Amino acid sequence: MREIVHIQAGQCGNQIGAKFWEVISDEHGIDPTGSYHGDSDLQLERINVYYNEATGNKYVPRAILVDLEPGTMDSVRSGPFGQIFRPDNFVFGQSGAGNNWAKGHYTEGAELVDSVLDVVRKESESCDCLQGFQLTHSLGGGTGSGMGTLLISKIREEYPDRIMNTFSVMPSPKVSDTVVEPYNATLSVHQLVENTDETYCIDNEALYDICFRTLKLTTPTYGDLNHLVSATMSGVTTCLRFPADLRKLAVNMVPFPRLHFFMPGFAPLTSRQQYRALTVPELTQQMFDSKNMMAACDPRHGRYLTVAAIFRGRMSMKEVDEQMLNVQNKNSSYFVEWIPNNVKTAVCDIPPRGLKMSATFIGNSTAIQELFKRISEQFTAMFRRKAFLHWYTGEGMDEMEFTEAESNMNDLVSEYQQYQD
Amino acid sequence: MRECISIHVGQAGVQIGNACWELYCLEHGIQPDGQMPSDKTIGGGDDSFNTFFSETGAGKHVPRAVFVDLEPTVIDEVRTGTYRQLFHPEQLITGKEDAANNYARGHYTIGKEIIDLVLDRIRKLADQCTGLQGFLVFHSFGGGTGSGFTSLLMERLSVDYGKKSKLEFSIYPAPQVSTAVVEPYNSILTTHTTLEHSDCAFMVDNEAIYDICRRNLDIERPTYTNLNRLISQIVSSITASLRFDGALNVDLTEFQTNLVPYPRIHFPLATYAPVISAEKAYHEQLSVAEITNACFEPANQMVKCDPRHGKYMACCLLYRGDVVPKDVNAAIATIKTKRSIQFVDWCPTGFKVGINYQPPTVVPGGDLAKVQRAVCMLSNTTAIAEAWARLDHKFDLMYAKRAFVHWYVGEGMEEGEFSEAREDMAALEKDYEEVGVD
Amino acid sequence: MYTFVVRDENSSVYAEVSRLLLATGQWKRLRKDNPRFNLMLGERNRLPFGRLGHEPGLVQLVNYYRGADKLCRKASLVKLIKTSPELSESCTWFPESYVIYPTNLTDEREVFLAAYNRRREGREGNVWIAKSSAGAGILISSEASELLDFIDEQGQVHVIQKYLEKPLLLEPGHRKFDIRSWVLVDHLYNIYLYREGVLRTSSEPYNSANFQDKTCHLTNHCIQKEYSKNYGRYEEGNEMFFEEFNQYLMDALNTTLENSILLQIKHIIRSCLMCIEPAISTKHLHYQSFQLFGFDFMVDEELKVWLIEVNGAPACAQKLYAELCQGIVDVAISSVFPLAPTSIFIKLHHHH
Amino acid sequence: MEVIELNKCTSGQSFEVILKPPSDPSLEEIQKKLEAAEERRKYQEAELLKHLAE
Ligand SMILES: Nc1nc2c(ncn2[C@@H]2O[C@H](COP(=O)(O)OP(=O)(O)OP(=O)(O)O)[C@@H](O)[C@H]2O)c(=O)[nH]1
Ligand SMILES: Nc1ncnc2c1ncn2[C@@H]1O[C@H](COP(=O)(O)OP(=O)(O)CP(=O)(O)O)[C@@H](O)[C@H]1O
Ligand SMILES: Nc1nc2c(ncn2[C@@H]2O[C@H](COP(=O)(O)OP(=O)(O)O)[C@@H](O)[C@H]2O)c(=O)[nH]1
Ligand SMILES: [Ca+2]
Ligand SMILES: [Ca+2]
Ligand SMILES: [Ca+2]
Ligand SMILES: [Mg+2]
Ligand SMILES: [Mg+2]
Ligand SMILES: [Mg+2]
Repeated sequence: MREIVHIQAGQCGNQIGAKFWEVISDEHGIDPTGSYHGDSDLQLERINVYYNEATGNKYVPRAILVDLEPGTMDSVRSGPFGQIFRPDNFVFGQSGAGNNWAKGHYTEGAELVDSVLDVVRKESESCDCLQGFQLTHSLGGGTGSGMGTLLISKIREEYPDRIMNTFSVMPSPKVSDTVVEPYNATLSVHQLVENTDETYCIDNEALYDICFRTLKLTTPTYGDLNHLVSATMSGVTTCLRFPADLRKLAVNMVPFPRLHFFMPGFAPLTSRQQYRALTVPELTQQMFDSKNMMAACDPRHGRYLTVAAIFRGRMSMKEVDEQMLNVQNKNSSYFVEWIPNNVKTAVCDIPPRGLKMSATFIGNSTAIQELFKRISEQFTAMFRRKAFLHWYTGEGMDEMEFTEAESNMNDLVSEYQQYQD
Repeated sequence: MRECISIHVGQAGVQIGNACWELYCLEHGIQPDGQMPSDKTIGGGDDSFNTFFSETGAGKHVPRAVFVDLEPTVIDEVRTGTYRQLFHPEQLITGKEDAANNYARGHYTIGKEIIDLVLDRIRKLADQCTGLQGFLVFHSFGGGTGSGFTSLLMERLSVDYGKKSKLEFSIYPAPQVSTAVVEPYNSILTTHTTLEHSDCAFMVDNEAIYDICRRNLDIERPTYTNLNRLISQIVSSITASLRFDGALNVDLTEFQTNLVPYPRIHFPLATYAPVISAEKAYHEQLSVAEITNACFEPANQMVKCDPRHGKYMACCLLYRGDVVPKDVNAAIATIKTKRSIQFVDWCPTGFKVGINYQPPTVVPGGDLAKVQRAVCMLSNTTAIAEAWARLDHKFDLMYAKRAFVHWYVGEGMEEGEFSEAREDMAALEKDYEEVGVD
Repeated sequence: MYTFVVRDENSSVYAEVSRLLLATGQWKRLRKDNPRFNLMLGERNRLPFGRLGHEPGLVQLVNYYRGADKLCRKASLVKLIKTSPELSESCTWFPESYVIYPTNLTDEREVFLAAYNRRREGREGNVWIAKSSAGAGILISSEASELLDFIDEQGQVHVIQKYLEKPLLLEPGHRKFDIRSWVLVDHLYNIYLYREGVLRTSSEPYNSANFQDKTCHLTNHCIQKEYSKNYGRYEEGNEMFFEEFNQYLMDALNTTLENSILLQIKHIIRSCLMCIEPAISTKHLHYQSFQLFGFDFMVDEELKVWLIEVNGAPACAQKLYAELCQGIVDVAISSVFPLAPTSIFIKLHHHH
Repeated sequence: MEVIELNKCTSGQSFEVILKPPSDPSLEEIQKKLEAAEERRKYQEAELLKHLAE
């Protein structure tokens, strides 16, 4: 009984989190009211990892919904699987965060953080053996970025020896709400560099290009972007929900404590020629292709420290090994040669809803430094002129704190750069 | 009669332990409920099979075994599997979260908290023995429990049972069946701290078992069940002398005597033949010479290496089935004139031979076919040092960058224990070279 | 797309094979420490054989046979011949040799002196030659005292073997020579003999009354091009190829190179390689091996061929690099890793 | 090629063929190692909490 406590904070965090519980609830045969109605025991084997079992064989997700304004979580409560969440696990304010990291982390968020931790403590205490935590949020806003990182900090204080895992949506000027996103993202990345064991970097620009160029969606929406994040979140967690361990995963994926920012990938990504079968070579060629990755980083600009793949569906496991060992042995210049056998492959028999077989890609690549470089550049472009700083200094923050975040992220890039050589 | 307590540590040791004890029951005519009709002394006796099974007043034959794992999902199979009735609950010990492939986590962090409990359950088994021989310890090199808790258990066993022999069955890490990148660290950490505490250790390279399963058994993608059943045949061959009437390797002390002239060099190479697919229409039964000659084919060694370029310090031939000494010597003579068998000048050029007339037992519905005769060769070649070289090299690649080291330091291990352990393996590699090279 | 790694930058042969492999556009070279390779052009000394053939899903091939040093070492070759029933001690094509350890260190000092005293007493030609693998350091002499005292002044194992006092001398010139044959053995242990050989000739007239000046007795390409004053006079670079040497044997001796010499060469090549096949074969191994060999022969005035030594890392004649290196890729490398004639070799069939 | 020490019984026999003649830490010290690593874990967690408290 290795339980995971899930937390979703802010607009992005709850909208992406909502669809995640909608996707896996479908895979485990849980309907919108928590009643199981599947046809396979594999669906219930690892069901307690993400679900609590209530009276009457009801399964309630182990999720804590957090936000500083009531709007988004009212949507979740009214959405498809809204009724499946525990009423007491909705913790929210009324002031909002104004896309301000200082408001979510020091002022507004600080007033609300304790009531969230009471709910976390309530869920952890009822866990037979808590694996760790997973947080979904964006870094470019205020609540999921500012307060999200405040939560991670207070969770690591109370549970220092539990794994802290996040799915983090990185800002991008292409799909950007406010100009202060570089500020909020830079301030959060430093928190994540210190207090998370694994962070899956999701770039809205990558999610956009996939929806535009690959999926052929003329006008992508946030909903379309979240469908990709749901499908990815379901893929990376397949090892945890079906017939392994968060700490075991971290051990084999993270060779250096600060370089724990992953690039995920999904395959297939077909446009509506959607019924055609996808051979194992196609799953493998696409899964490693940059166009299938959501970090908006060209892996051919760096090197993989470690790579993990999960294949879902009834396929030729012998042919899986042949194709994976073909991508490695045909591009080994992009894999560091000082970590032997740093490419691992796993198979799961249950495919996602509506796919005969799929493949999820998880890579610890030094190409991710390109993401932090872009953020660092946008940060400096405004900070050199102190543009929009008054929004943050008005919440008690000092310019010194910005100068440090800048340096912290530039040190992070220097660290990635040295292992790429 | 002297008893042998088997200890299974980690997932690899528990599942291999499960496969062996299943085979032992099939060999000794013991049913899943623990009953043994052929045993006419109800609730007692000092037969050869009593070295591995105790008896209750109710005629139950209980393995002298302890299963230890830091996480419970693997032992729970034993608790509810076919042979759940053989063991009582005190013999099955499971924690709630594993060592996460982290040696330091199994040796220090978790091991510290569970070591005295294991020693207490083992003491209970020892209290049923009128003359305990020692322990057989099954574990993996790569797992965090298999490596980290095993080495702590060996250190304590040397304290609590100083005059008892300890043998290992160690699973050498292979990328084809492992998803852990840090197993080279764990393998070298545990070999370092276990070396002075183990009298004789049988390494099984998962890479070897895997190809034997693909090649001889035509299993395109073998599973742990396939590997474990094959591994339990070799284990059964190696422990048969302790469980059956005989005169060769009749107690654990005789393994070091016949196979280990130098204490540090206590890693015999195991070679088994024949392995025949049960799905075959029907195989031509191989002769004593043919299966003996197969013992010098790299393709059926438990560790892939080239004995033609090492030196033999010892050599045991353990035959099971329709074999008479006349055929053995005929095959040996023919093999000397053809093969490359160079012994160390300070060791005789001979072969200790043991024959057990009962042919190998095979689990029904298994993968191995029923053969009329089989042999398992135990030879102490310097050629097995290749396995240390390979493993030591992978260690060096990662340790040069300190990759993954923070995970061990974070559990309380000092970084110097890495270099101290690597230096010990470098010495171990030097010993093999001083012995087998001119 | 196949991958190979280079671990011997000083290999003129495999520098060409590597150059050719890249030219096919279907071979990709990797860093010398990258384990995910199909082909390894390995180092001469301490090649890590124990690390080959352990990469999942990679058929790995190496250009050296583990154990061939038994054949390509002065003292090793002598012990192999004297202790192998296939070669026996009465091997008729290998000069009477003895392994002698310097007195500052089994050893055949006494056994060499017995055969020496026998020749001295029987009025027979008693001129021997001392040499070792640690040479560029050779000594030719008819006195046993000088031979043994020369090895003690050194500190490595040496070998004393009979000096062919009646070598076949080319005319005009009255000059010694040796024959270099290139033999490629593939992963299946087929023995291919390069149709092209070279005679490394001495540009100085052979002089049997003065072994002090070693420029007319030693036919090494470096000694002739350094201490010989007639270098390149009769043939370019003191190198005569089989076409010229064959025509000479017809005009002078009324015989052919095939009948008078090549039959014995092919016989000697087979005998040496078949002997060690059980020890070095990679038939049932987890990796495959091939290797190019340089066999060195001497020919006496009776047209009897003698084996001098076997080089495990030989170079090639400048004019024969292209053809031979291509042959290595064709039969040795592409036979295992095919790509998307009239062979240059002579298969020396044998029983495996 | 000599055979020696031939032992026979109902379930088998064993012998020896020769082809050629020839030519710890105490319980206390373990506890110290374990308690030292536990002390290093406690110190590292104190620095983490001290960091978080700052
Ligand atoms: N032959 C064989 N090898 C196994 C088996 N189970 C695991 N292994 C190997 O053991 C290594 C991993 O060690 P595990 O035994 O799984 O780890 P552990 O001992 O349970 O320790 P933890 O890290 O706490 O889980 C890998 O190389 C596996 O291939 C098995 O049943 N048979
Ligand atoms: N027993 C012998 N009788 C006659 N000549 C001999 C001889 N041993 C050596 N030589 C001469 O020495 C030359 C080769 O020497 P050797 O091969 O032993 O040294 P080496 O190995 O450094 C040269 P390489 O390896 O390039 O052929 C030949 O040209 C030959 O003329
Ligand atoms: N993929 C995705 N990104 C979003 C979504 N909503 C907001 N974002 C991104 O998140 C950032 C804004 O943060 P937001 O979650 O709205 O702020 P918060 O509610 O205060 O935490 C911007 O970079 C947006 O592009 C969403 O539904 N999906
Ligand atoms: Ca307020
Ligand atoms: Ca009894
Ligand atoms: Ca001891
Ligand atoms: Mg918003
Ligand atoms: Mg385990
Ligand atoms: Mg030479």
